[PDB]
Amino acid sequence: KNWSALLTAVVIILTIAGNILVIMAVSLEKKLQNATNYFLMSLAIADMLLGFLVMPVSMLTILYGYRWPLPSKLCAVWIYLDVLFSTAKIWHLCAISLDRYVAIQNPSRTKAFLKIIAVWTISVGISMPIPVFGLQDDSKVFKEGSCLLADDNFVLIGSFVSFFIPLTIMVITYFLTIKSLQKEAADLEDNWETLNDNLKVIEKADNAAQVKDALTKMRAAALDADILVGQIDDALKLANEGKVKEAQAAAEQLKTTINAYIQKYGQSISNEQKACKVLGIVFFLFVVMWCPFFITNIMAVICKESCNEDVIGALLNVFVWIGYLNSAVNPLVYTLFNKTYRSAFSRYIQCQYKE
Ligand SMILES: CC(C)CCC[C@@H](C)[C@H]1CC[C@H]2[C@@H]3CC=C4C[C@@H](O)CC[C@]4(C)[C@H]3CC[C@]12C
Ligand SMILES: CC(C)CCC[C@@H](C)[C@H]1CC[C@H]2[C@@H]3CC=C4C[C@@H](O)CC[C@]4(C)[C@H]3CC[C@]12C
Ligand SMILES: CN(C)C(=O)N[C@H]1CC[C@H](CCN2CCN(c3cccc(Cl)c3Cl)CC2)CC1
Ligand SMILES: [Mg+2]
Repeated sequence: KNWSALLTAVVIILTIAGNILVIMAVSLEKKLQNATNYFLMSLAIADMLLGFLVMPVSMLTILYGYRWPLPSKLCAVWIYLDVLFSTAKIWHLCAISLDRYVAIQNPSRTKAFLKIIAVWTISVGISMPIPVFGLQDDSKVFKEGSCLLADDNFVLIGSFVSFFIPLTIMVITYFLTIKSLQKEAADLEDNWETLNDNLKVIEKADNAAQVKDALTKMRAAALDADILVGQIDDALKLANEGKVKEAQAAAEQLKTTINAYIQKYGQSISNEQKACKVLGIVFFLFVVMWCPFFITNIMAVICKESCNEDVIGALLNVFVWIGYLNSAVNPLVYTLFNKTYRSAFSRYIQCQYKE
């Protein structure tokens, strides 16, 4: 008689339906066809595959008191799917953080589907000791007729190698991305005063000194931020001949090109900080929900002697569902914090699929 299967059946269908909707939204709606959204589909494939393959077998074992109810050579395989799909999500979340960072030092699907194939192959490579050695020796994958990783080298080596190369690189490249977008906003409303200051200088002017210097100083300050470089140069010639009343009126026709360009760049940055913050929640929820399973699984190995493994085991059976639930919640994040995903999901529920 088990309570727990009534709970766990919820988490599986949330996982399956939501991650299908994310897969559906990137496949269909054109305003999601960018490289960072191509990763989020691949992530959702992993979360949906976790929900189809790994999670109902976990529920099944809950209904046999953890005494493993299937063929023995499926235990080593099930473990490989359970580790792969998670190792897939951590190298996904690392890649997005890293790819958006290299995007800031810069001015395609084949961009993305090489990088996704690069990440999946580093997951398939890293998880591959499990069935190659587990299918040889049933005592890497079974303890006491319960299917679970029973090799501590695979846990210790896998956890740090598979989760601390990527987490480190993800938490550095997330932090540096925040600092790159803070310097860009700082550097742009620096150029605001420099251009704006100099406008008030050219409108006050007496002579061709105050106009030619203050368009020289406008031009280099324009060069830090395309088309307005010519429009300063189209007005830099008027002051050089001495046409001062003409260059002053040409500059209030620069004021409109300036206000138009600054706001567009400024909207783009405020977008990309809202977008950096959405991932940061996808990133934050992943660690925090796996955090109790992770720490306890490592302490299983560290205090084999000094601790009640019945209690340690009774928590791992509980803590692994906290991290399963993480599959369910990536889609909810998008629903409340993207207009684009919410509008799309709200039309797939109305069975209406034409952009
Ligand atoms: C371990 C194996 C047997 C599990 C099964 C993996 C299956 C479900 C995976 C692997 C390859 C995946 C497909 C690869 C690429 C695409 C194209 C994309 O535009 C829509 C989804 C779609 C069609 C994927 C759907 C899910 C998929 C079919
Ligand atoms: C009763 C006698 C034999 C002693 C048993 C001590 C056991 C039950 C103790 C010692 C080590 C402990 C674990 C150490 C680390 C963590 C991770 C953290 O998120 C809190 C829970 C958890 C998982 C603890 C639960 C209780 C624990 C398993
Ligand atoms: C950022 N942080 C800290 C992390 O990502 N931590 C990680 C914690 C471990 C997660 C691995 C996923 N599997 C491992 C194997 N598990 C298992 C399988 C069969 C039987 C039994 Cl009993 C068990 Cl317990 C279930 C979960 C990935 C994330
Ligand atoms: Mg000033």
